Amino acid sequence: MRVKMHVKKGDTVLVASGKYKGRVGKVKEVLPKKYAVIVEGVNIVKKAVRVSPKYPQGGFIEKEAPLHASKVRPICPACGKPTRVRKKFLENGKKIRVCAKCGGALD
Amino acid sequence: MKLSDLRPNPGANKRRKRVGRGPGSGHGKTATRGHKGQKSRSGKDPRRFEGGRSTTLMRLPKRGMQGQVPGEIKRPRYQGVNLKDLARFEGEVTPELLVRAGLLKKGYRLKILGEGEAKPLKVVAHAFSKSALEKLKAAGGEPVLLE
Amino acid sequence: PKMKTHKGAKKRVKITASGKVVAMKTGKRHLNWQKSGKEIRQKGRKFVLAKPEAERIKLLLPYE
Amino acid sequence: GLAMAVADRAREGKLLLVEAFAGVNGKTKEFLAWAKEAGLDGSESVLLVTGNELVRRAARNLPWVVTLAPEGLNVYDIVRTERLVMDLDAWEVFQNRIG
RNA sequence: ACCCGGUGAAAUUGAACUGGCCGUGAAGAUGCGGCCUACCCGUGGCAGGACGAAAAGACCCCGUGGAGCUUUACUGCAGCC
RNA sequence: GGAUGACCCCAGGCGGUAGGGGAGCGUUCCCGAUGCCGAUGAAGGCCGACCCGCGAGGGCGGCUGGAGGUAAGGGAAGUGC
RNA sequence: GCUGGGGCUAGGAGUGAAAAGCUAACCGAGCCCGGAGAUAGCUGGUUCUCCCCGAAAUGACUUUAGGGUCAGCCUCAGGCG
RNA sequence: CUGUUGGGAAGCAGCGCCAGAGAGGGUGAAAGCCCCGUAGGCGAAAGGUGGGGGGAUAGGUGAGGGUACCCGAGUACCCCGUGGUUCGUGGAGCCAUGGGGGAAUCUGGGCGGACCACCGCCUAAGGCUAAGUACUCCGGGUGACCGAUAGCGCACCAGUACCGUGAGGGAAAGGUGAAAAGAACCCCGGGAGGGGAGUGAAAUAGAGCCUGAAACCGUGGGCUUACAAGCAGUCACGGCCCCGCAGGGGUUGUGGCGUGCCUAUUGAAGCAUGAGCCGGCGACUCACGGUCGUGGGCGAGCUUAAGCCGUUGAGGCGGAGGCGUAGGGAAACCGAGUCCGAACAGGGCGCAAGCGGGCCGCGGCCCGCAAAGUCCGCGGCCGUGGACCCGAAACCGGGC
RNA sequence: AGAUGGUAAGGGCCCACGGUGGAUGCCUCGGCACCCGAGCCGAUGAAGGACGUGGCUACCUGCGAUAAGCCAGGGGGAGCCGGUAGCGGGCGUGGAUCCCUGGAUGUCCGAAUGGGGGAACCCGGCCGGCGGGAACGCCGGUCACCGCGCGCGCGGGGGGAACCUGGGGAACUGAAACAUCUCAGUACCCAGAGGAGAGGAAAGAGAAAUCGACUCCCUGAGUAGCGGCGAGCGA
Repeated sequence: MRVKMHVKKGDTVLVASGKYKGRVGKVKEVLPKKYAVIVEGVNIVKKAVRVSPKYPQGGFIEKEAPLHASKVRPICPACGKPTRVRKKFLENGKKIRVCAKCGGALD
Repeated sequence: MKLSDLRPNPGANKRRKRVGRGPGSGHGKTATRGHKGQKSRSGKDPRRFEGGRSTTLMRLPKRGMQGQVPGEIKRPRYQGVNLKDLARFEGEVTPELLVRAGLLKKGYRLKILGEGEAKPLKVVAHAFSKSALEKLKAAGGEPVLLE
Repeated sequence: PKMKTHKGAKKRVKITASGKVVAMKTGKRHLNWQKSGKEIRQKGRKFVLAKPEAERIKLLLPYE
Repeated sequence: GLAMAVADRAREGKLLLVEAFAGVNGKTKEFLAWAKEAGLDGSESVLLVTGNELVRRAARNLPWVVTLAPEGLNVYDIVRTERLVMDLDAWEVFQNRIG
């Protein structure tokens, strides 16, 4: 019954900790089974590839390593500030995620 | 007075005697059991057993009534209390008021007894000894006798 | 589980008020002609058991 | 022990009885306020004994507070804590326990 | 069997720097005493010794141990009268 | 002697198996702990000719180790080969 | 006579041209699991440190005799002096 | 949130904030406030439950008079054989019943421990009946529970591998890192492996992967050794190496001295037992009673048990009961005495209470201190259990 | 005439560095214990299996010839097509994967039940369908036995860790031997019950002018008694 994730692809998030403490990016990808996220231009790693059709001359390729989802903080499109998610029951009355200083929707 | 102060007096808690745990201890190897023979073994009742010889107890003979099935006979029973024990009371004394005081055990018919000074007191009792009766009927006590 | 009183003791011994263990003299259950009246008379008396053994019998009676 | 536990503490002017609880109506900051005004800054640790549900709720989540209904008073929770703080209404049941 | 290349076990094993005699010691000593003797390390051989290995002696006795068997031992039961 | 474990002086005892007794050491775990030590490095490991203790041990230092550890005083045991 | 295949008889029971033979490589009573941690008056083993003291291998009885009960001898606490 | 050290901050520092939430766990390390949560609160169309609420239905209900119709049969009852009960033939009832005999319908029958008589109790030979009780495959919560030789046999693809014809037996085996970034490419090589390069905070974290002890095997260095006699050490002196600059460390030439450890024994170096070595596992426990001792609580008194309430690591209530307050006697009994006895001899077994100091006109009786006793804690020992651990030969049951 | 040094085939001790090995510490997807909750399943075919099932599939999981799945209701809101990456292809805010509920499908064996049988194989009767279909084969339905009722209905059958009742029922051992006794109505076998079971409205208790079903706990009480009056048993 679903791993609870506060983030989605591809809302834009801050990186609150680690070696990219402060960096900002759109979630490319979410991996609940791992409870981790892929964020653009974040967690880049030098991966060795063997000479093959596609990558002839082999060598190295870069990739975005996953970040433990706890490490990531959504940016709300109203403040421009990273914030905790909150929930608001519309009227509709579907549920959406909303900013925790502004009440701006996060979708 | 906090937790680190709470301490039991000298000898209120004492170490166990742990045997079979190395030479320096005491106490090692044989474990205070000496060498060989049942008693050193794991495992006979020394209150009674005496070696195959006819025990000290079993040579003594039996005395008096052992009772038989269907067993014990319900008769009334009498506990005595001594005049001296009647000391703390004022006015009237019953068996009831004696029990709830811890002098006369429950389901026991009350019999006043000699030892002590008769108090000029109404004492209601199932029985009186001789020198109890006299003593009371002489300090101005009032020996009601019930059944 | 709680000790059981030894009935074999209970039935041929009484612990006194001061803690001694008292029993019937042995020696007159039969073969009694040809015994003096001195003998018989005395064997009719309750006696006190040597201390070594009084203590044992006292542990068979834990509820006296 | 209850007796002697409270005795010791009182013998140290660490015991403090209160008539009631100012404006504490459940909220933890509400209790803070009051405790400050009473000489309770959390430099010392408190066994706070009251049958007042609301006051206990306010004091509860404090680290330096151990809360307790008065029928729950006990030597350990006293000895653990540096400062005993009780109701009159708790102080009564306490004396009644030791009668 | 031995030599060279290849593969490579075993029970045993307190630890060992493990000689002879004559004594001695729990009464049959490489290990104590005194003498004698003896440079260090192996390889093939022999079996006197290490009270050598193996199997907590099968004989012997001991246990108020066990089992199979027997009978006019005891006490029961099946069965038959 | 002092005034009660504080130390000093003096005298005497102090081989030891079964065994009795007494005082300690260390291991796990609990209270202490919403604490304290901890990446400027836990536990654990390898050193040491250093310090303390009669001793079991305990420190301190260096190397390793990389995430735990756990005091004074007490409590309880799957407690020392 | 030997033999393949198919069958039947089992634990105090089978089977046995009789050896107490055979009954799944040890049959004077198969194996397995359980009662079960049977019982073992016997053998072995019993794990840290310091301090004080310190035995016995006798007697009585004992289906006892390499085991026990009591006595003697050890030790600790209190009391007597 | 910000700075700061760091591969990484949650560490340290600055200033803040939430708290009915500072239980716990994650996140690169040590986070109330980042993440999952936690306090507090909300929730089912469907199926299940529904001992609580309500509704219905079944069902249910008097008095006298008279009559003597009915009131559970191979029964009751007696005898014979047994079983159940504390009851082992016992004075042996009661309850059940294999055998033989064999009633009555309330003026009937059974029972109150042989039998009898009174006085009482109860209505056999038809049946149903919740709850309080037991257990734990299953779910959840919590541990002065374990932490991979532990804990279930199994943390792992285990009732598996494997063993046995079968019943049945039954293992071993967990860990790179924060992230695979799992080491492209080159060099020796058939490969395996390795050297560079590269990744990484760390690569004696490189997958045969955390820590990486010891036995054990190598390499290199120092000292030493080929006329020497040994439980291998110790003492002394000496030489060489090392650390330092009256001293240490390493080694050992010579001299003195010297019969392994354990066990079992009158006695062991013993040619008596056990041990190849190292590591890990391995044996005086627990419960309920008992008896001393002991630390406390209270003391002619002391204490509750099961339960109930409360709590959710809070305690309280519960006096039923037990032990103590009196003993002696087989017992009736009597009782500071009592038993034996003719005794008002004699004897057995029992019975005497503290220490004060004071007020007062000698103890009046206070008051303290101590104690009978008892309750809990602790420890020594004893009983009952496997009772310190390991081991039989065997016996019995059910299966193969 | 004399004396003293180097030499090490090898060995010894020490120091350093490794190999081997997997202790120790730390860890925990696991276990243990207690408490609470919950408690039957089955001919409408269980429990437990066999064989199958994926585009590529050894195993495990899930599923059943509709086969990692079919239909619906409810939850839920960005991912997803199990543990699995990859080859090679798809789905999802006209709300997928996933979870809950109901339903559908559910081969063959298994109480197994049409009959047989060496479990997962084999062979049939009757009615209906399929094929050119008479022979042949396949699909669908149906067919055991027993107990009750008036041929037709309804029940039974098997399983379940312990727990329960009943019908049977040891021995080791204890008695320091042993036969009465003990261990024990225990172990175990069997039958039955169920979420409990048993018991249960007095032909009771037994001495109180008493009590008032049964169960269960504390006490009574190691009392009364029982007993080679032994060991011990014990209301």
